[PDB]
Order: sequence, then C-alpha cells, then structure tokens
Amino acid sequence: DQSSRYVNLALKEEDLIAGGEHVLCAYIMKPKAGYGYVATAAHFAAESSTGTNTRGVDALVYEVDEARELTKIAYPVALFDRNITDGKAMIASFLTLTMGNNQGMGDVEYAKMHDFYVPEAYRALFDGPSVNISALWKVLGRPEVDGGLVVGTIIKPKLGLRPKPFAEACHAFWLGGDFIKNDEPQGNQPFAPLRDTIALVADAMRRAQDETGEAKLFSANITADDPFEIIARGEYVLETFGENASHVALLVDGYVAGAAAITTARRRFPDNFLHYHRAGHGAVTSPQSKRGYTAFVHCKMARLQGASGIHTGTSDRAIAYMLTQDEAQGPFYRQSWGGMKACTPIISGGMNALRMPGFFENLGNANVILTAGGGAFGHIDGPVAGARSLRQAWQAWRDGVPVLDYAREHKELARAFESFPGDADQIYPGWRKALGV
Amino acid sequence: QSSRYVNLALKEEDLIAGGEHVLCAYIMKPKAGYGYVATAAHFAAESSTGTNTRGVDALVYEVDEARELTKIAYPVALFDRNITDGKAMIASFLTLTMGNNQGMGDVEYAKMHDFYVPEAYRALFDGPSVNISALWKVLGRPEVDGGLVVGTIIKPKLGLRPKPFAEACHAFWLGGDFIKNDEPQGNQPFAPLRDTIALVADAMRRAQDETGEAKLFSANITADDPFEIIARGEYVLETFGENASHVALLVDGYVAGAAAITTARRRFPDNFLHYHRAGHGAVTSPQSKRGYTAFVHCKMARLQGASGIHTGTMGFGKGESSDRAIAYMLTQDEAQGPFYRQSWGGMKACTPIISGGMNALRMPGFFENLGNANVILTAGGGAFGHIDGPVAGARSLRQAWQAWRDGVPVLDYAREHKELARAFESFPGDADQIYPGWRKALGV
Ligand SMILES: [Mg+2]
Ligand SMILES: [Mg+2]
Repeated sequence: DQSSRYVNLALKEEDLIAGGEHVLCAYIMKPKAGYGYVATAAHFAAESSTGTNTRGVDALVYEVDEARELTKIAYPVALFDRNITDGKAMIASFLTLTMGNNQGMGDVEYAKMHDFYVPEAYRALFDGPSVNISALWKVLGRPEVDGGLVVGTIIKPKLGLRPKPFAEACHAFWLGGDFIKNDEPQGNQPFAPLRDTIALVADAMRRAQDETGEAKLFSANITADDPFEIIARGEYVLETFGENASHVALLVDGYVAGAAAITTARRRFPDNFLHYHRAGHGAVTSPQSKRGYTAFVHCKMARLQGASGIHTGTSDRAIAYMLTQDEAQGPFYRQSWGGMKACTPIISGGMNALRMPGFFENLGNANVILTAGGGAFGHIDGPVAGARSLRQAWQAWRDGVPVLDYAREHKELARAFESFPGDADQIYPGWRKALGV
Repeated sequence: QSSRYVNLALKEEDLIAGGEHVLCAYIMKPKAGYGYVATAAHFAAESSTGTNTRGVDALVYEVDEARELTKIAYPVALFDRNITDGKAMIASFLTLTMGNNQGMGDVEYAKMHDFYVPEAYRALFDGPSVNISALWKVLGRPEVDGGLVVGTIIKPKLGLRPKPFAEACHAFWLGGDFIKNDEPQGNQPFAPLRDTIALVADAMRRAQDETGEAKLFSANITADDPFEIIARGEYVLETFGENASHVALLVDGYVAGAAAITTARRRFPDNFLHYHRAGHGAVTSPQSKRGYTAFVHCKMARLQGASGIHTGTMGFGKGESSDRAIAYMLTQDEAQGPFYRQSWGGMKACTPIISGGMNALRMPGFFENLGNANVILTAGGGAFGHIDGPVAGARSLRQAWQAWRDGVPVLDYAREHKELARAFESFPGDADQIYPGWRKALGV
C-alpha cells in the first residue's frame, strides 16, 4: 500500500535502461473504484516485489498516467529466480513476479501487461532458440539466409481419421506442399494410436520425397502432462523418422501444458525445430479480456524460452520484427537481443497466390511458415496445384519478376488466376488478355 | 454439417449411465446475429472432429438460449493417453474442451462451469497420492478428522537473507505448525536456495527440540525445467534428512503449468504436493467471461494429483453467493457440482488450503459451516494482527479449533486460555458482532 517506498515518479526511464539492472513492465491498470491511482500502483508494485506488511530489492513505480491507465514498474533483477543447476533464468519466475497475486487483487479491477524490457545481464541468462526456420531451409535445399516461404497446412478432420487414412492425406498434401502439422489434439487416441499413425506417416514421407525429388517436413504433436511422456514421444517419432529425423519439428501445445512442457523439449531436443502451438492462449491474450498479457508479450516470452517457431496470428508485424530482429521496437520498449537467435513467425489461414505478394511486401520478407487452411489451397486443378501456386507466387516475388510473367511459364500460378477471376482482374487487370488464357 | 453435432433427444441420465462421454457445461453466447443451436454445433464441431470420422463427434445434448447454457457430450475416445503408461492427461482435456474454442468466430465468450468424467476415464488420472492425512500422521493426530493445521507465509515476501529468514521461521514454529515459502522465493542472489534450505532445516530441528513437537515446511521447487524441479526437490528432501516427511513441495501450477505439477506428483509421490494457484485470476475471475471457473480449476487439480490447493482467500467482500461446492468436490467421494454429481471411486481427497484474515473469532463459524476443520490455514492477519504478536496469534487459532472440536463455548475456553482471551481485544469489532458483550465475560 505504501507509496513513498515503492513509487519514484522522477526516475528517468533511460537511466533505468542505461544501468541495466531493472526489468521494466508496462501495464494498463485500473484502480477498483474509490481508490487512488498512484496509491494502487504503489500497492501493485508491493505485491509483486517484497510485500512487507531492505529496499534495494523493491519494485518502484516510475511512471503513471491516470487518463491512459498506464502504470510502469521497475523490477530489480535480483528478484528473479535462477536455476541452482546451470544458473539460467526461468520464465516461471518472471510470470510469478510480474503477474501472480496481482491477478486477483481486490483493489485492482484489471491489469494487463502490454510490453516488458529485459537488460543484457538478465536476458543473457535465458535459453533462447537453439534452431529456427534456417534448420528447415537447410533441409529443403534453400539458403540459410533469406530462404523464403515454407508452405504448410493442418490435416483435417481435426480427429477421426484412422492411421492409413491420416498417412495417405499426408502423402497427397506432400505432392505440392512442404510442411504438415498434426492439428492440436492428435496424439494417442484409441482409434489412431500414435505408434501406428507415425510409422505410416514416416512411410508417407519417404513415398512423397521419392516421387517428387523434394524434401518434406512434419510437425508432430508431442504434448503430454508428464515430461518423460513428452520425451518418449519425441524419441519415438525421431527414430521412426530415422534417416528423416532432421525433417521433423516437435509440436508442443505450450499454453495448456505450460513452460515445463516447452522447456523439456527445448532442452531435450535442441536440434529439432520446437514448434510452439498457442492453443487456448485466447482467454488471456484476447482484447475482450483486460487481464493477463497480450499476444506481443506472449510471443516475446517465447523467444527467451526457446521456441524455434510460434503461431503468431495472420499489428501482426511488431510481433514479427520483435521475434526476428536483433533490435526491435515494441509498444513502449525497444529491445536488443545480443545475438539471441530468431524465433520464426508461423502464420495461419492464408490467401491465394495472387494475394500472397501483398503480404510479402508489407512484412518485407517471406521468412515464415504458412499453416494454411484448405481454402488457401482451393484451386481449379486441385490443392496440389493450389500449393504449387503459392510456391510459384513466393518465387516470382523473390526474383522480383512480375506474377503475370512468371504465370505464363507456370501453369498452376496461371490457373489460380482463372481460379479467382475476381481478384485477378482487380489486382492485375490485364490478366485475361495478358495471359491469353 | 452442423446438425450432425446436435442431439437434444439425448437424455443426460442416459449419457452419465452409459459412461462413455465427458460432459461439459458452458455459459456460451453466440456473436450477434447467429442462431444459438447453430453456434453451439459450430463449437462442438471445432472442439472435436471439425471437417470445415463421425462416431467420435462431440454432441450438443442440451441447450438453453435464455441462460446461455450449452452442454456438450464428448466421447471418451477423443482424449489422448500416454504411450508410456496409458494414463490420461489434463493437457488433452484442456486442449479439447476449452483450448481451441477460446476465440471461435461466431462466439463472443464461452466459460466452462462444470464437467463430468465417467468412471472409465476418471480412473486414468493420477489422483492425489497424499493429502492432509500425511501431515496429521507427522503432527501426531488421527489420520481421520485430524483437524486444522495453522501456518503462515514469512513476510516480507522477498528480501530476507538466509540466516534472518531461518530465524523468522524458527520464531513462527514456536506458536504454529506450518511454514510456506512465498510464491516467488527460490534462488534469488541475496538468498541462495541451497544456503537458505540448509538454514531452514536447522531452525526446524531447533524449533522441534524446544517445543517437543512436529513442524512443517513447504519449499518452492517451481522451475521451467523438469530436471531443475527434480533437483530442487532432491536437494530439499536430502537437506531436511530425518525431517524429509515434514516437507511439502510447493509448485506454482498456474504459471509453470500442468507438467510442473506432474513432475512433482510422480517424482515425489510420498510428499504433499502443495498446489498454490497464482496467476489464475486472469481466467478464473468472475470478471472474465472466458476460460473456466475456479470450481473447474479445483476439480482438475484433484485429478492431476495436487495434495492440497489454495481456495477461498475472500479479500473484502463482506451478498456472499458462491465458492462452496468446492470444499465437498475436493474432499468427498461423491459430490454435487453446479451441473453434475461426481463420484470419485475412492480417489484420494485434495485438501483446501484457506488464506487471509481468518482471526480466531471467525474460525468457529467457518468450521460450523464447512462441517469440519480439516484444512491448512496460512494465516496472515489472524496471526500477525494479535496484540501479543504472531506466535500468540498462531496459538489462539490452535486454541479456537480445540474449543470447537471439543464442543466448548469459546468464551468459556477464552476464560481458561490467555491467547484466545486476547484475540478478543485484538479484533474488537469481530468480538462485538459474534460474541455479544464478551467484555463482561472476559473482564476487560
Ligand atoms: Mg488449429
Ligand atoms: Mg500469497
């Protein structure tokens, strides 16, 4: 409750950043009703630090703004918990400090973290990604730097397909696309046991690669409550995949299984791409909610933790640069990563091949994994043609060749034109005449 | 393909009795302009099969537009199981019944209010390994209705150096039973875990020699890495040595999640797994219209195997309304939830850990209401707010349960017990409202 001790409106934020020994947190907090804005901020600082009921260890409120409901806290770095084991930081501590008891405080109506800042000393203690989309680029025969677009999907129905049937759908998508994701719940269901399903998938992977001369990728759901179950799934898929183990990403449903889930896989399989699926993140990181944290904070936390890739959505871009760059600007804090690897944006839904380049231009690169719905593959020669067309669209974008010209020499791309006639004649008027098609 | 996922002719009594389906009850409201049954069928589609392979479809069996009630029946075959041991996993239960549906196009908020797990499935869960009975055993009480355990948290939350910390514990143990790490304490640099646990085990020996009684400690072993968790646990039990059975393993289950908890539950099945619920308000909150209820939260914890779980802190809401069915759901063998009666087949109880300002005067009324005193109390104001200090504070709570247990009027007991008599003068306001004119009785 005490202000005086935990409030130092007068602290230059730059001084704080300059002497990198404070984690900074920016929230949108609203005092209950009858309570004082700065009083309540002193109190929130209090409940997130030393409490009381020594002061070099206290959480100081350094900036307030009642109109905007903006509260900024400075957390000494000494508060964060570290491993007794290897001396590394933990995300669990960071959450606990900056978002535990403070999320159920009679006194506060709501409080949601919008951005956070970690200094070098602290930031350097985190695991960070061990691999990213470069690992995938190396499998696909692409350059390690600016490798481009990875074309993926989710096999549907989400649950229902038996083992042969699942394997088979994987094979057919593999004739035109690169990556396949297990949907969220696919695991060891009685009707489609994991051991069976995966051995068949493995074989669908060798069949597809042989028939196309191209490398294929699979993202296998290894989520469980028990870490040794997580590990037993991981080791099983890799061994089954065998010569193709480098082509397997390990999917962890991370929101519903938590940080240990993500940390098990990250530390046990540092050579395989850890695919962070955001399942049910939606109850916290949804604008309808005024509690917890935002998607930006969620995703920025994933880098530090070590996700190789994380579903980002489809600003979608501040997230993207923040995950990608060695220096990014977030809502309030700009951050340096001192060489910490990138964590690849994974986008969903999808547009057609015509729309594709709009996205590429906007983002400024095409260094993402597309997990597209079958709509993005809705194409007149089929979905094989459909996935090729997306690839052809990326390629023309990267060569800086005009779609229309690439299209005359690439059948599936030209056929996407006729597939979405009103999109074509809107985005590239000519087309009809122009393609003679 | 909507009306494939709806079947309002299904009778809830037949679903239960068939014992092949997981029933969920939500407060679901469609986005403006969309039909209730259609929206509900959407949600069932996208929570099971999807399509956007038909005998595994989730079915909407009952709906009530006016109360924003959606009840879905999920076949047990949908749920994932361990390839290592064939047991159930909460992660799958969450992914399916809640997860994916937490931002569903034509649905503006959905909150699960209750669930029913058939016998077949419920038996795949770990369930608690121990509960308050292992505490009782250690303390010397009867393993059946052994009563109230009085504890606290060491304040300040953070900042105490190893030695000072260990002496604060020592001091409390002179009057009470249990001491718990505050949620954030671990291995900060000012108070290394290894040093502080060495010194705390020591104050435990000390305090146990001087009182001639058994003392309890809950050590925070929460971490991101399982192996770090496992190492914290092994270090703490080892260090306590002879007193290893007196240690509860504290795991912040909300922020590290389900695998943290399962790590502690299976690596150390013999020690009481203290599930502190921190962060949880974000979703649990009455205020939030998404995720799930605290009742739901609590019920999940039993199945995962939490030994005890934090509840009813209250806050300053002195209406009333809900948060009652939680106590019985957590401890009975058969309990009634807001929608479903649940049978637990002999699966061990999970003990309520209550907090806050439970002073010795309100204690009796609390117990009369719950029907028993079988909980762990992590007192703050009840202890700390006594004119004689926390130790007298602690003794007065022990005293209050003793009066209650023996069916002795509090005033009578207060007359014979100094600490209880002085609780009255500590909380004057409490005494006016519950013990009309105690003044005379006690003599000023
Ligand atoms: Mg999905
Ligand atoms: Mg607390």
